[PDB]
Amino acid sequence: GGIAIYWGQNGNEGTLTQTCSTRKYSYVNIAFLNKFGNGQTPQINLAGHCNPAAGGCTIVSNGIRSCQIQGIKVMLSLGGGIGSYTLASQADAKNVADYLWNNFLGGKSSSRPLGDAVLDGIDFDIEHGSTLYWDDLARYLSAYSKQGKKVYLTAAPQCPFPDRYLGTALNTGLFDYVWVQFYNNPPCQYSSGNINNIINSWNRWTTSINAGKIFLGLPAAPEAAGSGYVPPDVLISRILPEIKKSPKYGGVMLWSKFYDDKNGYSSSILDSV
Ligand SMILES: CC(=O)N[C@H]1[C@H](O[C@H]2[C@@H](O)[C@@H](NC(C)=O)[C@H](O[C@H]3[C@H](O)[C@H]4N=C(N(C)C)O[C@H]4[C@@H]3CO)O[C@@H]2CO)O[C@H](CO)[C@@H](O)[C@H]1O
Repeated sequence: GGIAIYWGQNGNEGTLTQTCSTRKYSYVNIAFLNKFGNGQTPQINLAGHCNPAAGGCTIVSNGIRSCQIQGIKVMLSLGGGIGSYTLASQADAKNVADYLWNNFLGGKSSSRPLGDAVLDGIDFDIEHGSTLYWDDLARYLSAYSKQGKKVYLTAAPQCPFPDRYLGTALNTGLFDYVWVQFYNNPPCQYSSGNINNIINSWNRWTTSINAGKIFLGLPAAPEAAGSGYVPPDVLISRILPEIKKSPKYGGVMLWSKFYDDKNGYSSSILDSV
């Protein structure tokens, strides 16, 4: 399979263009559109990469195009660990979908935050807030595909199944790729010498939801997460040989570009994925 990487949350991790040029990644998720819903003006946060005011982040379209030209799919990730995002009603789900269509997808807007490039899809990293309406938001985004160009839908649920926030949305069967976060969650992550919890969880995910492909999401360095880091050798010798048996296996997902560079994680596992 391939590696999905998240980019955006550390100004020192390189440009989107550089990130794609590594040839290590097949999917790039831009993190994050962390404020939206409830009448708020949506706002993108890309840490020190750029300031979205006055079109300061439109420069990112150069990288988006550069990635796409190389066959890499680029998604805008909603949510994250920090943010006041939520959906207040089904109407809010519709307003948000329309805003996303016009500002990041095939629609039209005078103030597209990342410029004129058209992103491949939308990634859902909903970690707190409202548990309602994410399925409607997925439906409304998916309907825009009917205009001709596919809007990919991807999701980053946490490993305990089912996910309190994304369970219903994942049940719609609309998601193309689901990179489950097998960390920061004791009952379903790796712990020294024990791979049972992670495998058992992987089995639940791959047999329970209908999505195109499911990915094993991991922290790329011990600093990238509170818990659940898996040393490369253990992944390669014990985990991959098992999870690759599933026909739904798509690859591995890592948080994040910054930590991957520091720890050389994808460099170590690339050919085994
Ligand atoms: C306020 C804001 O939007 N951003 C902050 C930025 O917050 C980052 C960091 O706290 C990240 N922490 C680490 C260790 O990288 C944090 O990463 C979370 C992420 O939200 C979750 N989603 C995933 N996926 C795999 C999808 O994984 C987890 C990881 C933890 O593993 O994300 C927050 C933003 O949500 O912090 C910077 C630097 O301090 C600050 O400038 C500002 O940019």
